[PDB]
Amino acid sequence: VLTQPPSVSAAPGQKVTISCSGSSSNIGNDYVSWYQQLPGTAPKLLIYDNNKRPSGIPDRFSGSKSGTSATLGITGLQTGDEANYYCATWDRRPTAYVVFGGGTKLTVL
Amino acid sequence: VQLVESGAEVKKPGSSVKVSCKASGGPFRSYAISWVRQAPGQGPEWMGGIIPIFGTTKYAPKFQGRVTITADDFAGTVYMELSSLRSEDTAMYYCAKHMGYQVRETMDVWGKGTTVTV
Amino acid sequence: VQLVESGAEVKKPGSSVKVSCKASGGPFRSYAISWVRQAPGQGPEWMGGIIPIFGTTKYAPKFQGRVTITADDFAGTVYMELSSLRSEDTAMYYCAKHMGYQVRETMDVWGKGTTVTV
Amino acid sequence: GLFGAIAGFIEGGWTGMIDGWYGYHHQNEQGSGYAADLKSTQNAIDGITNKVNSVIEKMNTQFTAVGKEFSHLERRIENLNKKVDDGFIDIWTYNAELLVLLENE
Amino acid sequence: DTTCQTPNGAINTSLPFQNIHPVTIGECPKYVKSTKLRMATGLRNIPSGLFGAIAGFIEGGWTGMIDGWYGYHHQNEQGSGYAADLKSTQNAIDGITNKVNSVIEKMNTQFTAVGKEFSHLERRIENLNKKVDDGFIDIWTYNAELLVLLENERTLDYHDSNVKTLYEKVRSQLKNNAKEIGNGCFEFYHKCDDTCMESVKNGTYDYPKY
Amino acid sequence: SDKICIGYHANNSTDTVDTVLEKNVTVTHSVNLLENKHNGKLCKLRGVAPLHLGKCNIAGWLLGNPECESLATASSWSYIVETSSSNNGTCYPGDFINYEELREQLSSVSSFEKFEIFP
Amino acid sequence: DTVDTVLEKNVTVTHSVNLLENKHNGKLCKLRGVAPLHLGKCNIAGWLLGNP
Ligand SMILES: *[C@@H]1O[C@H](CO)[C@@H](O[C@@H]2O[C@H](CO)[C@@H](O[C@@H]3O[C@H](CO)[C@@H](O)[C@H](O)[C@@H]3O)[C@H](O)[C@H]2NC(C)=O)[C@H](O)[C@H]1NC(C)=O
Ligand SMILES: *[C@@H]1O[C@H](CO)[C@@H](O)[C@H](O)[C@H]1NC(C)=O
Ligand SMILES: *[C@@H]1O[C@H](CO)[C@@H](O)[C@H](O)[C@H]1NC(C)=O
Ligand SMILES: *[C@@H]1O[C@H](CO)[C@@H](O)[C@H](O)[C@H]1NC(C)=O
Ligand SMILES: *[C@@H]1O[C@H](CO)[C@@H](O)[C@H](O)[C@H]1NC(C)=O
Repeated sequence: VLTQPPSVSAAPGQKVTISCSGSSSNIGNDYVSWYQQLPGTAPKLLIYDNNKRPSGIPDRFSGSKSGTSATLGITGLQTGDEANYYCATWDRRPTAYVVFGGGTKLTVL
Repeated sequence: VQLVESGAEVKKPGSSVKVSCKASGGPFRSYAISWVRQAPGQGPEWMGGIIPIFGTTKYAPKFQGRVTITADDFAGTVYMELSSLRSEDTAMYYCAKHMGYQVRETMDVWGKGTTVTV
Repeated sequence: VQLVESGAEVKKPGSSVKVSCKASGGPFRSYAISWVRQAPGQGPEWMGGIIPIFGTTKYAPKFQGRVTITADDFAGTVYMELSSLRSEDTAMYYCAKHMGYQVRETMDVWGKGTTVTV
Repeated sequence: GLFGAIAGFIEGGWTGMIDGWYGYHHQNEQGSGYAADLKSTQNAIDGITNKVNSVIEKMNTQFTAVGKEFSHLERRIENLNKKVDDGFIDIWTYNAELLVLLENE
Repeated sequence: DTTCQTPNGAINTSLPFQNIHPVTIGECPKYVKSTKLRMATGLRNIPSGLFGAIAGFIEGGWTGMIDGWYGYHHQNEQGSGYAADLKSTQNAIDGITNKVNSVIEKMNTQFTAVGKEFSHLERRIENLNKKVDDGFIDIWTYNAELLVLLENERTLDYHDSNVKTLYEKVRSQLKNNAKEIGNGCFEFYHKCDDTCMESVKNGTYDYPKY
Repeated sequence: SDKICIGYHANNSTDTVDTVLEKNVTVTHSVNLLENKHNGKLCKLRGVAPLHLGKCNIAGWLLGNPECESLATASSWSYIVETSSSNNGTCYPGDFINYEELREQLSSVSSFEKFEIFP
Repeated sequence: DTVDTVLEKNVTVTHSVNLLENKHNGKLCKLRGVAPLHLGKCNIAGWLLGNP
């Protein structure tokens, strides 16, 4: 199971980083995706293939992975970016299955 | 591509509920389809998915034994049925499509969802 | 293959004349078509030609700027239009077909021609 | 493609070759340049024009065809006439679309 | 409760053809006099062509590859195993689904079509109506059968070519560091570990290094 | 000496297809485009029941045959069903003028209202 | 210009031809030098019978 900090807060116009830490069975040998979820709406894909962005996502969202921990970075923080951010991976050893992160609440001031 | 689910469901403990998901476009698809649920105030959870042409189905070990995913190809519909329903099974349900023909972590299009209540 | 032209033309200085050439067989050709004129008591002169499928047109430097060659493929017709007509433009005109799809010196089939007078 | 040449081990085309479909590009001490191949291009042009002509000649030209009038006590024959017209139109539409779809491939 | 009705019974289906009754009420599939109409989507089954790859120099298929149509089998000091190829399988799946959708969309649905009644002094128009019905039925049956027959052959040749293209790619990558021993396998002249096999499969084999 | 091989898929399916060059070819996957199954019942069309005449026909239904007293209440339907044993039409011998035209006209009617034109 | 194939859609090609016509001039015009007969407010019965 992947673990993230429960909550991060910052002033608008700043840069924030959210960490997704797992083990060698989930993150250390497979890619990591990053999703964004707004209240009342289904999760929206932000990052795939650990650094790639789907069409329509602003440039200010970025991602990376270093060993067993992935990171998601948001610059130019706005009021509309206050949402829940999740990390997902394809755990595969006993029986492969998608695992989501614990969740991180990003609060803007 | 647009994914639309059925209406809200309110049932009783010990019952069985079958939900459906319909995708726009041609009846035959070249991408896998998975089912994802979310509890109130909780993160999303993944039950399982289905693969085109090959037809293999994969399920999570938590829901293994009481979830069934089928597909009607000529109607372009995918059904998921949950049995031995309990109190904790109330949740918010989505059908999500993948980028390729294999089940993976990358779901790029999600539906609006439907609510299941006990 | 038979190439036929339109009727005789008598016009006025400063006018514009459009002539046509029709080839027998299938509407689509596999050979280029050129236009050749002759003055009374003089040798033949070459204006330009058109290439099948690609549609590129080539013109001689003497007639460059006042000659236009087009083709109607479904009707199997080739049009050549001369503008800013003058006194010396009176001549005898032919449409000639080539052996291949490229414009070259080898024209193997010629039409009867038409006369243009000012 | 079925033979793996176009967009296969030859990834892209040349905009510098203007006088043909297939050709060569050479480079040596004297200099570099393109040059089209004439025999293969000529054979391809012959084949393609033959195909287009064959497609054209198999569809004959429509002559005059106007409608008819029926009274209020002749609904069965009116319905039969309408059915015949619609059936023929559908058949010919299907034929044309299928022919184009196959010949492109 | 139904949507399509025939004098013999109600039909509950989404298939584009039926052979129950020419008379229908509602939204019903097209009627053909056929008995079998099956469209192939996979390759030839050899559990144990125009391009000579399937059942050619590769004599049989693998039941150990379950996640794809074409792939590799490797064996070295670490161990052996199968692995499907994703790009070719994805392209083939796209093409096959496109073909099936194109076949489906070209045959429009059948609406209400019931018979007529004629008296004993109206035999000519009755015969004309019967002739029209029979002619249209025959034409559509012929069209459906011919379409299926041709598309099956095209699909089989498609798969046969897709196998050979991958074989040629892998052969080109392994110019002189491997030996061609037939049956679709190459034997390495050096030690190819797991990383080397991964690089071979990915498409970025380092020829000068080895 | 380390090896790599290229191959294809195979399973235990037994479905066969027909080709213009060969018959009964076993393939790994296939689909069926023909339907040949029904339920063998006359059933409602989108929530509306049909009109079953039974022993009567169109002439006996509209004229008011004494044997069709059960059909005097029907006012809406989705389609009309007749039987080969429908023989209660015009009891008094005679000719019905333009009967087939009346059938064709009624073949596109969904409901009517019956009122007394001359009390 | 793009063409459609049974295996793929919207394929850009170097050259192509169009086989369908969908343009007219929106007028009633003479057929080979002979003008039509326009009845106007009358029909065939009123034309032949001699309606006022
Ligand atoms: C509704 O239709 C039924 C038939 O489906 C009518 O019943 C039939 O009426 C005819 C009248 O000619 C009967 O034929 C006669 O039968 C007697 C029997 O003794 C025979 O002696 C005569 O020579 C003649 O054949 C016929 O048997 C009878 N069939 C049945 C099964 O009853 C009925 O009258 C019709 N009702 C109407 C028109 O209101
Ligand atoms: C695999 O191939 C892709 C294709 O471009 C390349 O980007 C990547 O670096 C390759 N990976 C390895 C480990 O060779
Ligand atoms: C093929 O094998 C699978 C198990 O691998 C089995 O479920 C299936 O019933 C078999 N099919 C036939 C036709 O025997
Ligand atoms: C194909 O198989 C069926 C069923 O066994 C058989 O009746 C038929 O004769 C076979 N066709 C040929 C050409 O052998
Ligand atoms: C082909 O292009 C047209 C025009 O842009 C578009 O409407 C259509 O959806 C395209 N077809 C496919 C299969 O994407």
